[PDB]
Amino acid sequence: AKIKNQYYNESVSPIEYAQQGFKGKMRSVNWNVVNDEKDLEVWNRITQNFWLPEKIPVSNDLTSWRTLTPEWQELITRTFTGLTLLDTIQATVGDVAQVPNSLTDHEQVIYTNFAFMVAVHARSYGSIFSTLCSSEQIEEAHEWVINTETLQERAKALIPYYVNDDPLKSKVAAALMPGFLLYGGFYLPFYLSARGKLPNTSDIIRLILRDKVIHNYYSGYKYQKKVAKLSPEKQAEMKEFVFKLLYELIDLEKAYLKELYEDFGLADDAIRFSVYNAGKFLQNLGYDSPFTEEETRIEPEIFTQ
Amino acid sequence: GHMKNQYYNESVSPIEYAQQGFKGKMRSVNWNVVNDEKDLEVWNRITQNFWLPEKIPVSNDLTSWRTLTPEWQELITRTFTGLTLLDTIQATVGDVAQVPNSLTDHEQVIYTNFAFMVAVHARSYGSIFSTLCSSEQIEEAHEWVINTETLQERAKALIPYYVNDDPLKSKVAAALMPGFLLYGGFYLPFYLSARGKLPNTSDIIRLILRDKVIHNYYSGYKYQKKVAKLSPEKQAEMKEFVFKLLYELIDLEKAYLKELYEDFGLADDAIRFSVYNAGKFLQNLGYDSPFTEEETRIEPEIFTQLSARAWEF
Ligand SMILES: [Ca+2]
Ligand SMILES: [Ca+2]
Repeated sequence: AKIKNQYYNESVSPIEYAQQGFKGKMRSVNWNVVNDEKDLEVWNRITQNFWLPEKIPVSNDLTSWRTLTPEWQELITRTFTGLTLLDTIQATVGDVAQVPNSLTDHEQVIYTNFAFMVAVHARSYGSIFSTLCSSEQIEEAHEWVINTETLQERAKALIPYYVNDDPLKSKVAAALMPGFLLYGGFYLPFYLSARGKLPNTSDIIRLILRDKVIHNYYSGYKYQKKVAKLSPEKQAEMKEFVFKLLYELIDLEKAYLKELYEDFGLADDAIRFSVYNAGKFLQNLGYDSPFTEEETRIEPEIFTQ
Repeated sequence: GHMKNQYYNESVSPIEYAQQGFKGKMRSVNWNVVNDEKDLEVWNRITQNFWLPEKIPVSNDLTSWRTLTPEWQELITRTFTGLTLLDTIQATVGDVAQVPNSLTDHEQVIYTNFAFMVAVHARSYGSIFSTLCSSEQIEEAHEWVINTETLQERAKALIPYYVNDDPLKSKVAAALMPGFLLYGGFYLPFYLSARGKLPNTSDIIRLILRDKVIHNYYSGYKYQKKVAKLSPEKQAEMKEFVFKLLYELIDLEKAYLKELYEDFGLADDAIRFSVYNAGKFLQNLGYDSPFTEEETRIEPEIFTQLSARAWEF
């Protein structure tokens, strides 16, 4: 039938060579023959979307920052340092753990971009702190992060899936992190910018979100590619896993946001913002969202942000 | 008579949390208190050096490409596909493997940048092929890569260090890849551009090298940082390992370059160019080069291409 690229079936990627006990002829990535065109689309978009926090003049936020009380400034520093922890987990553990579970050679390196870009997300919060926060505010937020059990329980929840040996459960975790877990925190800068506070910070948040949306979409796309090849029984087991894990993380997120926002009255609103994105996460894995309009209500000024 | 950052010592990075059996309070990276200022310097340089192959007008090489015989075009496609293999190894295995062996939280994410940028290096050869090569030339070269044992033996040589449990040997491998193993191949575009052929392709190579130089420097810096704290016995054992592995890779590289360039006469020149960089690799790990001037001689027109300085991102 004159099949093209027969060498591909006669060889292995380098990570497969390592996994199989140092066996097989290794092939180079072939960027001229992309097995799944979606991989090329995603590579192009994520690399075109490269940014660094220094491009945004956060120093122009100083005037509005100084109109916030010490308590609001503390809330922001704590919230963002908690987001930094989740991005640190995804950059150093979660996205790199997806590399060896890839379906294609191109996907392997796409996840190296995801890991690096999430590292940029984590670096960005610190860039904001360098401009706006005192040394004491920064240090107290770090001490609060390590000592706040509701925060740590969310940080601990997904790590075993990345380290253990079930690639589909690891993939679900890899979609859950960008698709759900940081939105309760992203609510805060959008609430503030809707009120004229910290506009340049919200520009950074929007650059972070532009990356996160693609990370969630792409991990959900790869999840569906593998799950569709399973038996109906195993597909049913995996759907039950996804829903059980999501509901577990929703409960952990609710407890955390209630503590984080207790003095400010933002938790119930932030939780609806979070759960709206939980529904988007489910849809990106091929499932219907069970959440009601009232459970997911976002006010127009927030949705504008 | 007469009259900071404690949280850091009470916590662990996420990688350390996993390494300890899921134990400990996890800390966020602190980009406001950087334990080793070298990490901030390197983060700033590598991110400011971000590039993509779209930066270079590779189609302007078409006129000179068409003056090359089919045999030269095949040599170029094969050479670059072999480099793509080494970059694929480093992007997906080698630099990723350095993440959990880091001394600092900032180093953990620096190696994610290294892995991604080496993926860009591999992507860039593909962009060149898209512009210059036929689909048949591209497929031929991939077939040749999988079937050429001298190339495979080099690709195989470093992988066990990345997956085995000696972090210092893995670090040596991570410096040897950018510091040494691709230079015998980079000789070819520089040879061509010194003669007016494929000048834009050599601009891509110089963007790749600007990254590789830092990857080798930084891995050698971290190697020295760890080794300096070890016993005299262990330091001497590691020096012996570095020289033993380097000499083994030099022998594999000589056999490969002799095969790769056998019809063209370039192997003896490319080998000296390679060994010159072997000496630089040793210096970046704190050792003296044992190689002679004759063993490392590079002609001026080639050295100019190697040394020249490398739309916004
Ligand atoms: Ca409220
Ligand atoms: Ca010669």
